[PDB]
Amino acid sequence: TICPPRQDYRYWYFAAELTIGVNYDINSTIMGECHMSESYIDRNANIVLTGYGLEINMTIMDTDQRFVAAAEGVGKDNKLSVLLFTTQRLDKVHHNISVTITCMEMNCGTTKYDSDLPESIHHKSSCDITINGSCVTCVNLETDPTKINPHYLHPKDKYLYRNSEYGMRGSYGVTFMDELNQCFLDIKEVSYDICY
Amino acid sequence: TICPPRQDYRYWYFAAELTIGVNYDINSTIMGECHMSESYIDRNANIVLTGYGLEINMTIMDTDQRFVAAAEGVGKDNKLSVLLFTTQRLDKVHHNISVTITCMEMNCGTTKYDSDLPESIHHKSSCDITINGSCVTCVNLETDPTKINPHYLHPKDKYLYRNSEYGMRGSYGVTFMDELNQCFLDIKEVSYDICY
Amino acid sequence: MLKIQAYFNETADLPCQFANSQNQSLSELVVFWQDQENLVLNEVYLGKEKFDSVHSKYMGRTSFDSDSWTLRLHNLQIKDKGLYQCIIHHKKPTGMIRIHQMNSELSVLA
Amino acid sequence: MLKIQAYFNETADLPCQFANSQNQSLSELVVFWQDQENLVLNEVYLGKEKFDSVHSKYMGRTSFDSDSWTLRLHNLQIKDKGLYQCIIHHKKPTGMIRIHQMNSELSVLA
Ligand SMILES: *[C@@H]1O[C@H](CO)[C@@H](O)[C@H](O)[C@H]1NC(C)=O
Ligand SMILES: *[C@@H]1O[C@H](CO)[C@@H](O)[C@H](O)[C@H]1NC(C)=O
Ligand SMILES: *[C@@H]1O[C@H](CO)[C@@H](O)[C@H](O)[C@H]1NC(C)=O
Ligand SMILES: *[C@@H]1O[C@H](CO)[C@@H](O)[C@H](O)[C@H]1NC(C)=O
Repeated sequence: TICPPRQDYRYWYFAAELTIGVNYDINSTIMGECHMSESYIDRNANIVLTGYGLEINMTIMDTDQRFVAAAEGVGKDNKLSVLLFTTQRLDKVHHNISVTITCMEMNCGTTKYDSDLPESIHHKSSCDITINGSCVTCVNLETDPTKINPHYLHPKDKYLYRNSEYGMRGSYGVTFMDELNQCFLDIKEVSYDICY
Repeated sequence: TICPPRQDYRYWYFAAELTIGVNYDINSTIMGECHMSESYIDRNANIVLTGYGLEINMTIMDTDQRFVAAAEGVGKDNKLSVLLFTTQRLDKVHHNISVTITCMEMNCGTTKYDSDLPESIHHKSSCDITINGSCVTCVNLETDPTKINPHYLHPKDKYLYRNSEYGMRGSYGVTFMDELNQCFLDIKEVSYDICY
Repeated sequence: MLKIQAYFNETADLPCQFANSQNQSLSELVVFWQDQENLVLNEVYLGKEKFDSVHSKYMGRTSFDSDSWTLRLHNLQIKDKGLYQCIIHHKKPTGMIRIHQMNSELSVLA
Repeated sequence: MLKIQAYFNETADLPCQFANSQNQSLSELVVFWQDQENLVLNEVYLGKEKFDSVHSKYMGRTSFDSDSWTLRLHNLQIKDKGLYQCIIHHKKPTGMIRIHQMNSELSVLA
């Protein structure tokens, strides 16, 4: 339980998801747009994935997990859903998270938001969100999801697990428009091409 | 809003158009004649595109835009229409413009015109035109056009936007022959091959 | 974690147990109650009830209480069993941050 | 930014509001009024009216005024609704530079 393996490529997956609602125009998945880089070296898990017009930089503090892979898709009304697959869960401690969304096309800018999301669903963890640019209208982050994370359950060889205990899921959210709760739903024309 | 991205190639376009009426003979588009070079480094946008018999050197002062691409076509009665696609508009300030048209085939010469065009349609911006040679009979420049800029709306992957507010369009013009107003019309046998 | 059972065509109450650690007021907060299809039920915008998006079926049937933070729903039906959510938002000048969510489930005799 | 409405088969006036910041004279400037098909209506070449290109339909039906800089057009028709332009050129020794343009739109009862 103490250690993670530190392998090359993982046959065993997990889940954690988020969705960004952006105002410029996205039509459909491009099958090869996403590109991700992962790291664990510092004791904190981290993943920066650059996609359709923004780079998402996510970090977990005191994690004992490392992002194995990710997937990204586009739905209706200019939403961008990114699923993140981490290795395996060794403990229940409700880590903090830090996410920065930087707009790299059609609305660049300097920082427009630097607050923290309380997440009083259980009120144990806090996420710090930093947005560079103006290409954001909604941000939702679901940690330890209970929905059907697997896209095309399952890739040819890998095995995938998903949390089934309500006490561990957390939801962080921030919106600038009016009442956009449940910013998007999973099973749709979403194509979900693998993020690499 | 503050910044432009400074990317490699842009999926997001805009518009600004012009037409040069030359006296030597041009039949039809050659599908690969144009060649353009763009720059932004100095704080001022610039594009020099060399084509059928003349090089057009356009520059925008205090712009916050960079020329993404261009297209060029030939119509009836020896006209040459060049469309210019810039990244995106961050502000409404009515920039000045500087354009030099240099004849490189069949009428070369030294400078024959070095005045400025007032553009009292709103009377806020001024363009400085310099013509080297004698291969010009009309010059028209429409900034922030409202017509159907897109040729073959739209290229396979790119997205394109066009101004729809009358208060921002400007028209600069200079003619040496007699009453050649509206020097040419868009939708015709114009082929509009991409400028590169 | 809060399951509510009601007798046939009985009335229902949906609470969502907001701790309110900061001791805030309803004028600086907004609340939505929504069903499993994402259709809204009621809304208290800055403290005043708004009915700009409630589907007709839910119009008037819901009532709100200040001290108890509970939604009272009448006229139960066999087909109204499902999940319900209490999303609470804090309307700061910059934007709205979600500071509470509670899932509840209700079922009827069959 | 100037829309003109006229009663059925009423007379029409097209102004184009030249500021004339430099206080120039009509003899050093030329004015064209043109319709949406680019066919000319009237022309004041160096101050004297010229009618070398007006289409017969527009011949005579138009009149000009010096102080008001307005084109008076008679005999409106249901099919004459559309856009019109006041292109003003300054005839320097070297060339003509466009120093004013004003779009206008006119419609008729239907
Ligand atoms: C990702 O974010 C962390 C801190 O949030 C930062 O140190 C790191 O440089 C970022 N990565 C990139 C590629 O910008
Ligand atoms: C392994 O078996 C499980 C259940 O039988 C299945 O979900 C999974 O896709 C299988 N994986 C492979 C690589 O066969
Ligand atoms: C384009 O014009 C600018 C100034 O108008 C000049 O500095 C530059 O050298 C020109 N480019 C070329 C290729 O001649
Ligand atoms: C994207 O969709 C818009 C409208 O649906 C369309 O105009 C554009 O051509 C599309 N672009 C691509 C690459 O599909």
